[PDB]
Amino acid sequence: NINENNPLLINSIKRLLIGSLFAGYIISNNIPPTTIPQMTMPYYLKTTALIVTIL
Amino acid sequence: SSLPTTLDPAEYDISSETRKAQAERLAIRSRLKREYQLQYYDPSRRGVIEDPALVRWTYARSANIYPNFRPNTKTSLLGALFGIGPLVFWYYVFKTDRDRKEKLIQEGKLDRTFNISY
Amino acid sequence: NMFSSLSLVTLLLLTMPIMMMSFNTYKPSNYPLYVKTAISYAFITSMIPTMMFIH
Amino acid sequence: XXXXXXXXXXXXXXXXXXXXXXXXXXXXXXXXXXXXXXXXXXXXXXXXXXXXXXXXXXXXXXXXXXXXXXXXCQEKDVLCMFEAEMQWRRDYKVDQEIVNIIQERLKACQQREGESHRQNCAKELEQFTQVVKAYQDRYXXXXXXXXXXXXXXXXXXXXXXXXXXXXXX
Amino acid sequence: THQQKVLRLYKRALRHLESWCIHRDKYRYFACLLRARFDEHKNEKDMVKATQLLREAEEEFWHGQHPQPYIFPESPGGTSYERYECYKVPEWCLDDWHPSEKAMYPDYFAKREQWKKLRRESWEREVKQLQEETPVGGPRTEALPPARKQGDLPPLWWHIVTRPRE
Amino acid sequence: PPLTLEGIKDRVLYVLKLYDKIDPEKLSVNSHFMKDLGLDSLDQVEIIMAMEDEFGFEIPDIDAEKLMCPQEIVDYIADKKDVYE
Amino acid sequence: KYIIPTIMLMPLTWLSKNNMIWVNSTAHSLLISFTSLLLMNQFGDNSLNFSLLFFSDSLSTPLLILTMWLLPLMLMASQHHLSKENLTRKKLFITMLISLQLFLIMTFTAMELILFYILFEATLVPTLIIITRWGNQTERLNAGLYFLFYTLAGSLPLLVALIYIQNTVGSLNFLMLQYWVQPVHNSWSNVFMWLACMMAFMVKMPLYGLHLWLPKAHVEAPIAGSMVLAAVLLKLGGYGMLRITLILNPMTDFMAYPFIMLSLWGMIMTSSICLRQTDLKSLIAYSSVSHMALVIVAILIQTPWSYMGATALMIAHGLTSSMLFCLANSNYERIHSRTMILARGLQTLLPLMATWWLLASLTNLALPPTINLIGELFVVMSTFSWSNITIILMGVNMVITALYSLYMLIMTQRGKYTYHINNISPSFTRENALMSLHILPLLLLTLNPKIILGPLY
Amino acid sequence: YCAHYLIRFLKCKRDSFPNFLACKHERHDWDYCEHLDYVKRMKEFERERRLLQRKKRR
Repeated sequence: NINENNPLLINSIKRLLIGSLFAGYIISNNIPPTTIPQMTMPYYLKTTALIVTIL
Repeated sequence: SSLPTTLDPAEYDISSETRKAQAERLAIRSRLKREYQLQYYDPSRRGVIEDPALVRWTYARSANIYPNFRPNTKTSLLGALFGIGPLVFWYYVFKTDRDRKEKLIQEGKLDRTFNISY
Repeated sequence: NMFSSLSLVTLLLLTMPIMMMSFNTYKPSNYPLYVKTAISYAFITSMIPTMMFIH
Repeated sequence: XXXXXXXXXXXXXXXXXXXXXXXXXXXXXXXXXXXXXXXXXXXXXXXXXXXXXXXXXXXXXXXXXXXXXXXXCQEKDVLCMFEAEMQWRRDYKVDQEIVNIIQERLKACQQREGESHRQNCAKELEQFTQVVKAYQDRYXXXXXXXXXXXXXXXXXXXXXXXXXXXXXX
Repeated sequence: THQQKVLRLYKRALRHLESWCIHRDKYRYFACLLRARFDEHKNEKDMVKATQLLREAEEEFWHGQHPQPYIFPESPGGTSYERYECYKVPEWCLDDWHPSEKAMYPDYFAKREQWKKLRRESWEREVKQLQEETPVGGPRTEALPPARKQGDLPPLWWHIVTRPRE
Repeated sequence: PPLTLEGIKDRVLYVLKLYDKIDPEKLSVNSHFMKDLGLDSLDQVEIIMAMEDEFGFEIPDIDAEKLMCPQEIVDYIADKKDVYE
Repeated sequence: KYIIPTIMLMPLTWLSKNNMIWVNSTAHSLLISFTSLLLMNQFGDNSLNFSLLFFSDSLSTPLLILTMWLLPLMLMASQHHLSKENLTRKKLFITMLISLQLFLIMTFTAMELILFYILFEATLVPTLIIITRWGNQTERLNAGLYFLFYTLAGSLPLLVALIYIQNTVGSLNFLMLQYWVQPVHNSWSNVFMWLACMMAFMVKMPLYGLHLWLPKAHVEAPIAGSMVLAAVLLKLGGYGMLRITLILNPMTDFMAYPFIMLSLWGMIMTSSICLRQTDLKSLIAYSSVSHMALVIVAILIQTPWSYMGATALMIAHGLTSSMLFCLANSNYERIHSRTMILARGLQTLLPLMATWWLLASLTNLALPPTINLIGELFVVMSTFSWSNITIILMGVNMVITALYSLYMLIMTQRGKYTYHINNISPSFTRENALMSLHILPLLLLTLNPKIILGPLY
Repeated sequence: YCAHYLIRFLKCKRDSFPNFLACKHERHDWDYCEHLDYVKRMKEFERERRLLQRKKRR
């Protein structure tokens, strides 16, 4: 069984890696928002979303 | 539709009289195969062969309309209930919708303000 | 004014291989590379009017 | 021009107060692409305008007015009704496109305000309700396919219903 | 064909075991457990009990029957490239090549003329050889191999001896 | 990847020798698994499953009865995969 | 200007030598089709008048152009067929197609109800001879007998209807004269007056009942898949429904209400049967019932939107279904049996034809706006103003229109063709020409079909 | 609802500044009044709960 590295595969995915790591830092930061509800319930709603993925 | 488990290793006779009948299946199969084999491997053929099994298959659906159905039984009347039935079904659907609409135009206006269409 | 002019270019660039598909110019093996090069410059001509929108 | 409503005045002026970086990249490209192919296309349009020189006049739309209405012409006659049927059909083709102009006025109302849209305007939505309601009750919209004789019956049906309501109240 | 019924059930049991297990070392452990089941009962001759065990073998096989079976490579039917990456141009299309275009690669055209000449000349001998081997009326299920193969050419080859590949 | 006639004789022999059911001196190339090598009825299906998984698993039950000799099994695997021109 | 060039096409075939024939019949019809597109497209405020009533004018007829477009297209398809037959019979046959097109020019141009009807029935006799002779299949006589049994029993009631109306109110003749129209008061004597005018165009415009007229004419085809385009012209030949409903009876349309309902099941149940059937021509024949049922639903509503959709659909079906019959012709000329299961496999033998299969099948569905979407979408939007529940019935039809096209594709996409030794040669120059001359006018009508869907548009 | 602090964030966005990320002071001021507005809605729910408790006792 052989799995070789291709010059076409590396240059395609590496440029997508910039797009996958730097998407929310550019797009959602520059786009105009309308009413943010992030204020109420830090231990019951805000932290629970990240903790569910950990659990 | 199959009712119990998927039928493949279930319900079979243990090498009884069915073995003589199963050997007869290959005898007729090869009889139709050998005449197919002789009319295939020649370079001077050029053309699609008949195969009478598929010719009679088309004849079973396209023809056999009036040679069949000469005893018009109660099952045909049950098929007629699925025939005329649905056509008379919508008569009490569209009219009830129309009499709902037409009465709303005359008394207690329900017409749209921006309706330039039709 | 340039926002309206450059917006249709993205629609035009993608249709150019379709318009030059039936014979047109003798290009074997280069045609799959022609699709890649057409979209690459279509990305640049789409990045500029989005910067106009954020502005 | 004239028939189109349009915006009153366009605002916007460059500020550039916060940060330096590389100024405005969009404005830098705006000056760059103005001479790149926007100036070349303007020069080509001027060259095509100069090459025109002599041009045909073309007397535009023909008039043809009145010629007696179908309501004035009493009793059925093929010689009299024919010109009346053409007059009603010409008006119906115009009245179709009158709605289309006010339809595009409402299209301009949506864009030229954007954020407000429903809260502002107030005139274009009111003008739309004044014309469409008049178009719905008088110019077919319920009388199926277009016919001049059917329109006179439709006008009489609306008049008889209005007279019965006015006399009672 | 009772011997075939045991083999087909055992072949299905091995290829269905890999779908349930995850690792290769666990696959070897359960296979030896299956070898402890079938080899112990096949040693003694049974007339009624052997068919009774085979009908009982339907159970356990049906209790664990569908976890989506691992038909990973190019297998007949099932899943994952059954009859795929196939242009498969037949020999019938290889005869209708247009002039001023068939001249390109002349070695393929010159060889195919010799193959067609070999088939046309041997067909009369193949019809006699194939027509000779007959039990009475119709064949008894099976192909006809060459008996008196002096020169060469079996009775019935072109599609069988001329596959497109893959 | 391309497959050769020498490759089919090398891959099948290495898979058969690694099975440990039969000795390397007992089975070479032409010694049949049915009588000469010394393999059971359950072993015939086990050797066929192991040889298929190593190269390209496309062995039907109908061809499993015909597959008894390793020289014939290497030829049947080459015929189905269309190997060696 | 359209009288005596088609009549001058008649001595052309007889006078020309045996080596030519086909070269003259096609070339001296393509330039005639050019003049139809040159002159007839002009319109004023309303309907014009080209001449005194021998052949009148156009009101909402770009459908005349379609017949002129099929004037050489039938001669294109019947090239492999009638190649081994007698040279005198070739001259006899082309004149019979010309005579069909001669009366078809007359029927669309003449704005009468009396002159129209007798030349509407003058298309029946040439088609009868074209079906009952050169028919490749047995029992073609049933396709001939029922052709005149279903049509004439419904159309002869027009003689007792049309003459009755002109005896009471002026004369039907000039049509633009006929605006002396009195509203029908809905009486029991007027019940059969409406029915007799409709039943004549309930046969050629196939409903659910009395629809067996169509598939028998297609299965027992006149010529392979070549003269079927004339039977497509007979489907759109029931355009008198556009004129009768508008002029003769506008008030009483309470009797139209059951006929829409009868054609509503002539949408679903006519598409259900067109799923299992073995004959490839019959899979076009039963699909042609449903697409022409759309018009019968539309016209009887009488809303201005339905007329826009109907007139588009008459032109849409005339170039899409006929194109599908040309694909059925190309398969039948090689295999010589129209079995769908037997003829299986494209791209392995026919690579270029497979793209033409797509541009003809997918047009049954609502593609990027060709004329079929423009035809269908206006009708569906017209049925909602009639009643809200219609789209539930119409939506099922939208699913089975995909079961028309893709099922025709999949049963030809399956690459096998093991038994087939024939179909060695891919396609002739005239064979691919039929695929182009049917689809490229549909592709040109994507841009601006203003001069297609035009009853006051 | 806030308007006064929210317009300042739009005023920061009114100026170009390529690759916009360094404007947090206007965003924090907009979030400060929004948290106060959320607290005012929470106090209104608390006052409604306090009024319901007094009504249940009497």
